[PDB]
Amino acid sequence: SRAQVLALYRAMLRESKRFSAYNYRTYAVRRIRDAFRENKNVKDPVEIQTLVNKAKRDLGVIRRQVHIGQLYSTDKLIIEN
Amino acid sequence: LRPLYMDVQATTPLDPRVLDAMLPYLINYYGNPHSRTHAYGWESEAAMERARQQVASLIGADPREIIFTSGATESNNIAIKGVARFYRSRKKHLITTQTEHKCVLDSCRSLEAEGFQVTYLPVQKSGIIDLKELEAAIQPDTSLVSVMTVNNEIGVKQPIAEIGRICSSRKVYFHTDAAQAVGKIPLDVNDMKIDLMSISGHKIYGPKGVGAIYIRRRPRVRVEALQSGGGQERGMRSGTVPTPLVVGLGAACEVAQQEMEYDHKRISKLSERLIQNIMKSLPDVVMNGDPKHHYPGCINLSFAYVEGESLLMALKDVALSSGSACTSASLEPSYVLRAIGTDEDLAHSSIRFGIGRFTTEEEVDYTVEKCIQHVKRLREMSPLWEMVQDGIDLKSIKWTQH
Amino acid sequence: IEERVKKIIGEQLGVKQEEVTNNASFVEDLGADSLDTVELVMALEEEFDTEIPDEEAEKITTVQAAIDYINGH
Amino acid sequence: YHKKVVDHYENPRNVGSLDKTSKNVGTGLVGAPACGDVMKLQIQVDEKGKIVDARFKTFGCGSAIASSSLATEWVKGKTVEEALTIKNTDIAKELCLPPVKLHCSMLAEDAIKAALADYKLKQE
Ligand SMILES: *P(=O)(O)OCC(C)(C)[C@@H](O)C(=O)NCCC(=O)NCCSC(=O)CCCCCCCCCCC
Ligand SMILES: *Cc1c(COP(=O)(O)O)cnc(C)c1O
Ligand SMILES: [Fe+2]
Repeated sequence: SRAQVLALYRAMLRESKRFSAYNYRTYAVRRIRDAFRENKNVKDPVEIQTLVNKAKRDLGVIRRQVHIGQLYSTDKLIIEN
Repeated sequence: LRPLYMDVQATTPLDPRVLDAMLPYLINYYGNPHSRTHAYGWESEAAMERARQQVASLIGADPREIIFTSGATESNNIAIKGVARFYRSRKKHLITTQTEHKCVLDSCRSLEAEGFQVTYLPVQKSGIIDLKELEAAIQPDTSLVSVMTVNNEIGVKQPIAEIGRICSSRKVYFHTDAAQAVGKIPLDVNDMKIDLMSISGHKIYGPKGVGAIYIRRRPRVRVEALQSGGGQERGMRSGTVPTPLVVGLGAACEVAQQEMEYDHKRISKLSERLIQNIMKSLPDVVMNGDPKHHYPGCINLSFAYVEGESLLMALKDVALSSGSACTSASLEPSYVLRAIGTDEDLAHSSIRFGIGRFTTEEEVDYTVEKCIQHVKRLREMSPLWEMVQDGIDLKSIKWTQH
Repeated sequence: IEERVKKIIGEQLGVKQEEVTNNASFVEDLGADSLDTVELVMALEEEFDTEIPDEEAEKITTVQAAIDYINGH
Repeated sequence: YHKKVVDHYENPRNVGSLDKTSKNVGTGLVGAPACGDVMKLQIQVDEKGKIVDARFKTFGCGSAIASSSLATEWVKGKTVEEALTIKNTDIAKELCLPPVKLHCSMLAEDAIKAALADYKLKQE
């Protein structure tokens, strides 16, 4: 499941970098990084499978919300220059 | 280009997961939750029950103890006025704090106009009530005690567990305003001996116009309903329960329950960074409120010899708030700062910094840098700064006021 | 191009510029696990506009491999 | 956030101080009772009675700073008699201050009269 987890991590990062709002993008990227590094040493396959299921649900939520946020997008923050 | 939002105490951005949960009920599942005959009503009711369970799980209560409101203002009104009116026959005394939110205070003012006696407990310089005054202020006809969980202006935490123990030992109902505390610090109504609790959706990254009130059922505390109608929400809050709003509130409560520990660590780190960076650069900056019992998300700083409206105008790229009277419609200074004993010279210079779930290190550094630069500039523009630098303290040198 | 790749690798992997030699392995030498490798590959895609396939992303296990994929494309 | 107040608050206009010990310098230090807005105004009436230099220092809201800078700009280049003609109504309309910020203009007017007064007192 090493390839599956890495592919899911890559997909989530790729989709989260598409968040139009600065706050949502930064939070999503940082949270994905921290959550994947926190469960790095998890050995129970049941726990791993539960984590992957939550990961796919979060991926679907992120995809939908990124699309919604680009349909209704505003100006960038002063810090984004 | 939009400014940076550092005003989480006023309101929060909607969490994307919360909006994701809401959207099916804003498009497809639009039925009235109180419809008993068709599937739209059944699905709306099931969503409402799930949200109620989520809120109860967050605050560690039974779902039957959760009542959905339009916000923490309505929840505070229901708690204060309903408890006061139900037990009017025997109990005619109320105890609250001078630093409570405007809703609780104004409710106490209305009940005083209705013939109730209200005691406004003073606070120490730390912003924390002293428990000896609370014990001495309890009368045989005291019905309700209202103490803020986390202050919305200075971020000071009150000893909720000790206050609840005192109230339970004296057979007095205890209500706490947890609008700034829910989802940010651990809360358990059973261990804290809380009888009533107010929850605000838009303080926890949920929807606006939604809220929750917790009413304990064992032992039972009774409230007289303030909204009259069909008896929805067990007869305490009539009217249709808005399904998207309560669904969003439940989703926000679930997200907070899942993310509280991570959020608290991040926010503590960022708050320490902001405070230390500001203190190590600008002299004569002090934090309003006791740092030992302080929620790191809400930081209130007073920048001596600079006024807070001018500083707010300087930091136009940052969205902040101040307790200065120059920012009020009625020119009313912050009563919270008056209560904590801040001298008149220094509460005109308070700035409230807000750090939350969506605050970045990038933003904190920018805010700190701009604050340092503009405070130095405004101090170079100030005459009080010259008086202090010349060695003539402001207490011994005067000018013609008026 | 080689100058930019070294800077990107040093910034993403959190190592000094001198330690990034052309034959240095990301895991063995620069001290990075699979997650950092994924982030490094993604960063190489943002800095140089391209879409590295899964096999080509997997084959990038050293600084020389990274310098090569960008110079070729 | 009227542009006229924002304009005077940014790009500071005649911010500074003058020599208090100088004979031809009049210092005006006043304050507001409601909020604390404190402006110090100094006018240098040199030569044959003309305010050539004027500087101000203000602790207060953006409206107070704008009013003080506007007063400093206006009081420059005229004799002391012409300076007393400045009223709070002129500053209020120039800055288009809201009704809540009415007191700001009167404070700046009080500051000019005070300096002119200090100068005449030291002149005898
Ligand atoms: P590399 O060193 O070769 O390999 C690294 C990995 C992690 C693949 C390896 O150490 C491994 O296989 N470990 C076993 C345990 C494991 O892989 N756990 C990961 C399970 S998935 C996970 O951690 C869930 C993450 C959920 C993130 C949700 C983020 C939501 C953000 C907000 C959205 C609005
Ligand atoms: C914001 C706030 C309120 C008001 O809540 P609404 O949901 O806007 O009615 C009440 N109490 C406290 C402590 C607050 O911070
Ligand atoms: Fe003011």
